[PDB]
Amino acid sequence: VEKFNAENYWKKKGLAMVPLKFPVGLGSRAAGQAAALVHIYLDGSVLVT
Amino acid sequence: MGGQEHFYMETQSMLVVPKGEDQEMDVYVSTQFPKYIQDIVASTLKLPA
Repeated sequence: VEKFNAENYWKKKGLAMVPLKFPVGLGSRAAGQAAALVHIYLDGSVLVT
Repeated sequence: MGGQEHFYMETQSMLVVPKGEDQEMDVYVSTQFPKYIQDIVASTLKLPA
C-alpha cells in the first residue's frame, strides 16, 4: 500500500486493523431469566416453545 | 329397552384451518376428546401430532 501511494497521486490505498472486546451481560440476574415449554405426544413427536 | 338420541342442541360443528407452513393444521371442533381428534386428523394427513 505504501508502494502504491508512492506511485499514485490522485488514487490512494489504505489499510487498517482494529481489535474487539465485546462484553456480554445485562446488569441484573432477573433481566437474563428465560423459560420454555415442551410437550411429548404419544406418537413420540415433540412441540417446543 | 329402546335407544335414545343425544339431542345436544348444538349439532356437529367444526372448522379446520391449515396454517400454510409445515402442513400445520388447526382444528376447531365441538368435541369431548381433543386428543382423539388430533390423532385421527394427523393419521389421516400422515403427519406427526
